Amino acid sequence: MKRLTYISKFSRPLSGDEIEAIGRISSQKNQQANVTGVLLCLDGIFFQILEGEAEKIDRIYERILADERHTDILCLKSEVEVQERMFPDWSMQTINLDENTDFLIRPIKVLLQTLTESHRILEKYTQPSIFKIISQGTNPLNIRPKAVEKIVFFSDIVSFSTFAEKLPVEEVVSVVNSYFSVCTAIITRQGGEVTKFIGDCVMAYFDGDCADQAIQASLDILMELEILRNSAPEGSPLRVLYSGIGLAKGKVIEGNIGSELKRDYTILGDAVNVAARLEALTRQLSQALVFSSEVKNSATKSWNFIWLTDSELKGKSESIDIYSIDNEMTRKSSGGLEIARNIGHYLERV
Amino acid sequence: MKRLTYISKFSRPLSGDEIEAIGRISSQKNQQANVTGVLLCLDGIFFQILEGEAEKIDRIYERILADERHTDILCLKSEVEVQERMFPDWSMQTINLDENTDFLIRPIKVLLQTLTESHRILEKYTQPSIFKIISQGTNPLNIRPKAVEKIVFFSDIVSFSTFAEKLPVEEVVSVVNSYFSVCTAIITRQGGEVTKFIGDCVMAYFDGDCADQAIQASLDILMELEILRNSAPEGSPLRVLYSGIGLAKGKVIEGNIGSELKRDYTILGDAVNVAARLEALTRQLSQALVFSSEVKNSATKSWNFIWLTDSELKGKSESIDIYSIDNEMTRKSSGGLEIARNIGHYLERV
Ligand SMILES: Cc1cc2nc3c(=O)[nH]c(=O)nc-3n(C[C@H](O)[C@H](O)[C@H](O)COP(=O)(O)O)c2cc1C
Ligand SMILES: Cc1cc2nc3c(=O)[nH]c(=O)nc-3n(C[C@H](O)[C@H](O)[C@H](O)COP(=O)(O)O)c2cc1C
Ligand SMILES: Nc1ncnc2c1ncn2[C@@H]1O[C@H](COP(=O)(O)OP(=O)(O)OP(=O)(O)O)[C@@H](O)[C@H]1O
Ligand SMILES: Nc1ncnc2c1ncn2[C@@H]1O[C@H](COP(=O)(O)OP(=O)(O)OP(=O)(O)O)[C@@H](O)[C@H]1O
Ligand SMILES: [Mg+2]
Ligand SMILES: [Mg+2]
Ligand SMILES: [Mg+2]
Ligand SMILES: [Mg+2]
Repeated sequence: MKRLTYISKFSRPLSGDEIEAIGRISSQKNQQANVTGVLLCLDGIFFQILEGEAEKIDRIYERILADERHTDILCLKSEVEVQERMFPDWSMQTINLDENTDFLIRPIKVLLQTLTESHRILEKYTQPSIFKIISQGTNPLNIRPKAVEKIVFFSDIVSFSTFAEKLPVEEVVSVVNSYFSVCTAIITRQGGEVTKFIGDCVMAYFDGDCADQAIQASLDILMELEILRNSAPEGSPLRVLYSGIGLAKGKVIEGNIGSELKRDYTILGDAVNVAARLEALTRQLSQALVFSSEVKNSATKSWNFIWLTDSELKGKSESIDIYSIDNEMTRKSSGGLEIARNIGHYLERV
Repeated sequence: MKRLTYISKFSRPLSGDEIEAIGRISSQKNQQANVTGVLLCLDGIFFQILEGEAEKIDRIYERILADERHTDILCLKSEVEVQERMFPDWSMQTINLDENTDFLIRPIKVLLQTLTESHRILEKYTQPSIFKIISQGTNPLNIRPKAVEKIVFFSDIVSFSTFAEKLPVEEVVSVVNSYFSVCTAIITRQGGEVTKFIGDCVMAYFDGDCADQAIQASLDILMELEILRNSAPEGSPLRVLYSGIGLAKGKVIEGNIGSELKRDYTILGDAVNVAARLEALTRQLSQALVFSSEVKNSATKSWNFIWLTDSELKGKSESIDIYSIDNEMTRKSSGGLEIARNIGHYLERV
């Protein structure tokens, strides 16, 4: 069997009658599918366990994911190879804890509430990739470090210190958060992983054989930022939000790095500084995207590559050749140093 | 009144008789102190709520913190100004959920277990400072960004890429984690906050008026690393673990920075790059610690300052004067570039 456990938040106020009505329908349908489980609610949070044959469970879960009456859905546990039903008598038992007043329940309710509030806050400070691992039955704190080949992505905002000195603090933070949201959505869609924010820079990585997807993410980010600049409100600082991107490939160490108070599951190795140094080169070029020959040679599609005969990196073992993509964007960009001048003059007047 | 809620982990296996024995004693003592509450256990995790007069609660809690039968104690909620008792009949009610088999309890137990396992894992990926705020009744996700004066601390491991290429991956990670633990313990003891790990670098900050404490942390870190080098086992890579430290002071923005998938409560501003650039200068000097004139001039004790007439920073508005502390360590260090040579030759033979 399969057994799923998830929690979610009310999308809107729901009465006890409305909740009982959801239970009735759930029971009617689960009974037909030979599915059992329990549904609990407390102070605007749903908890549910559902168990049955795998295909049927996936179908039910897809409908539940589409239900507009809850949101912020998070699967806490996905058990496959289940051997015995936990609630064999219950097609769907509904337990509204708001309305319960039993003796021993009362202290458990309070503990359940306090832990849930805490857990839903921590979710926002922790990586989604960590939760997936937990829900698959693995404790990520016990994963051993390993050497692995990756593509490292590094981006940073051009002349950001100008923002921080000409605008109110709420507006500065609003710009960086918009930049970080744009990058995360695209990188995640292309199969990559944002692993660290560093001031105004984004560090992310892709599998060692995904150069195509890292290149595609980079071009889509740059295109998304152009669209944002041209459609921003009059006087918006987003009109002068520009980025540079660098990509490198190499063997890195992946694992739990940190102290006893706080760790991250992240990567370590020379490819990280190489991507950082490449990203910094975009400040002296019209190209907003540069990447190493190792990335270029690992790609499998016929990209419009251009070889930049200006490889003047530092801290490189034996120097590396540098490439970019030649597209309309790059040919119609006025150069990194002139853009920093343009940012100052514009923000000095908003 | 005051009401405390905490969770903890069994330090060792405990029988149901042993647990009931803890309850008996708790009841006897809480009754004398006019304290009430509840104690629950499940699968080796304690949960407790205790409520009463504030001074008495603090005293009870200090004894509980010293009890060697549980560990990993975390306060989830500290309520002051409480108006009504939650458990007025219960000096200390003990509820052993392992032994419970009531109808409606069973599903709640399962949900409580799953959330607790998840919560105790996320704790290790999130900053302790976040939990303190939550336990005081504030949701940190709703704190507004603010401009504030801070001391920024930046440290990094000398010639780390040599470690990563000469040693097995488990040993590389073990070294960086030891470095990060040494720094965190000292910085936290001096009232500072480690906010980010970046590859092999530590970023931390202190209040704007705590230059003395940031300087003291820096000297204690360097002294702790020397002691570690000289007492490491024969052939240990820790014998060639060296660090550089840079400190700067300025106005930064503090708040929630990130995307919708993941944010950090951290800082942003020019003082961060200034401390980074200062830290990098230690690679060309015998000094392992350098800091800006703003830090020097903000300190209130009579430190053995030395003015370094070599201020050749880049990206600085109008250049800055650079200082260090002249002590035995610095005068008996053979210089940054010779140390990187020494690290390679030693690790090439372990
Ligand atoms: C908290 C919550 C839990 C739900 N649990 C179930 C369930 O266990 N089984 C089910 O078939 N539908 C469940 N639903 C409802 C489905 O989302 C969907 O409305 C229903 O399956 C559609 O049935 P219908 O096509 O007959 O109207 C749940 C909805 C909510 C908000
Ligand atoms: C989970 C756990 C919960 C406890 N709760 C209480 C409590 O509520 N009140 C109390 O006085 N001692 C409590 N204790 C025990 C104290 O740690 C300590 O042993 C006791 O107060 C000492 O009493 P004594 O000096 O009479 O031996 C608890 C211990 C554990 C492991
Ligand atoms: N610009 C960067 N941004 C983020 N992480 C970086 C950056 N540069 C390096 N790292 C990380 O730090 C690790 C160590 O690189 P670093 O630049 O500190 O070199 P090093 O060999 O330690 O020499 P140094 O003596 O200059 O500190 C790298 O493996 C990478 O994981
Ligand atoms: N070495 C660094 N390590 C960590 N964070 C840094 C570092 N340098 C800068 N930052 C953070 O990034 C923010 C932006 O600094 P950055 O170096 O990107 O300057 P900038 O004005 O954006 O110019 P550029 O066009 O060179 O990117 C700084 O305010 C600081 O918060
Ligand atoms: Mg920048
Ligand atoms: Mg930057
Ligand atoms: Mg280093
Ligand atoms: Mg480094």
